[PDB]
Amino acid sequence: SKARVYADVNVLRPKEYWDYEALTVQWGEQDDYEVVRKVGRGKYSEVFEGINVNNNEKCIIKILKPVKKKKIKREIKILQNLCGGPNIVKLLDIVRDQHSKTPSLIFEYVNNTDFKVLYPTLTDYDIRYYIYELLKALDYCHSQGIMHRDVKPHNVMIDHELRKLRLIDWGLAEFYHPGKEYNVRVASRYFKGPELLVDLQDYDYSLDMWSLGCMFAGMIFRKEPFFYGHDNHDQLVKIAKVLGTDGLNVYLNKYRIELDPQLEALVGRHSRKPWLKFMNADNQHLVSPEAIDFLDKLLRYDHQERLTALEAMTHPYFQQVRAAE
Ligand SMILES: N#C/C(=C\c1ccc(O)c(O)c1)C(N)=O
Repeated sequence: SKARVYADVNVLRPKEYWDYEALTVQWGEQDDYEVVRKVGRGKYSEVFEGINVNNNEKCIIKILKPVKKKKIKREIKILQNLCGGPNIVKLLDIVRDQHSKTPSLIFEYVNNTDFKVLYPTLTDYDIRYYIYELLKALDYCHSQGIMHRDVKPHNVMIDHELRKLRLIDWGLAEFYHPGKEYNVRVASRYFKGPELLVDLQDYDYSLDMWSLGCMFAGMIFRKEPFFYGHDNHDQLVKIAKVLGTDGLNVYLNKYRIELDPQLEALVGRHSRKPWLKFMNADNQHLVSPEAIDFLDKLLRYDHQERLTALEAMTHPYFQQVRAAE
């Protein structure tokens, strides 16, 4: 399998563009930035609202938990490549504590409203608009040869007053190289594509479009997360209990993957459930024919059949957002 778009971006650029192991970091000044308050955390980082002591402007201090130096240069190299891209978080500086050489990444600050509080607030138009702003970031980073591999609401910062969106936490992002077999232990479980759950390792940018579809279904159906598996086997069962197992079988046969017998028995056999079966009084105002048609074209087993980010942006679901632009 091979990406249908942007497959050659890294082939044609000089090796220094994608050769992140060879990057040499020019370290800033650790004392330029002071922690104000903790803002977030994850397996690999703690994140703080900071202040730039020179201009007194806010910033984000991302202190990286101890990991292999490779993962560090990878995130830095990707952030440098994407800086200036539409709705990509801007890496401002890189610093380290002198005694322990623990590195910190400095970013612009987004006055985010956490999605668990923000999303139930959003109007139908607001959903269209913010998903459109996210699509801009994905099309750009795909066009620059990079897969984010961790799309989820936790990684989309939104200042709802300024209507500003940033795609954050590029610590799992990776360069796309046609034919390369990647680690399927990426993304967060509820947003892993089927390709990750059946150990199809030569995936591509289209993985991010499944994750986006999961996010989007969660928003319009107000079912968060939309596919709620307990572990990685269960997560595929939950998908197959919606898309149907017939579609799963042709996917597996087309890319010549056999499921593990334990996983195969767990999936069983299920007919496809139409998207309207998730509508209720609460989400009804958000579930129009165009939203459904758009969601249907993201959540396909076959990663080659899903919309690209560029195609998604032209879907008639977004026509009113494009017209405002
Ligand atoms: N949280 C948070 C925020 C920013 C951020 C920026 C880059 C990252 O890699 C990251 O994990 C977080 C924020 N509210 O602006």
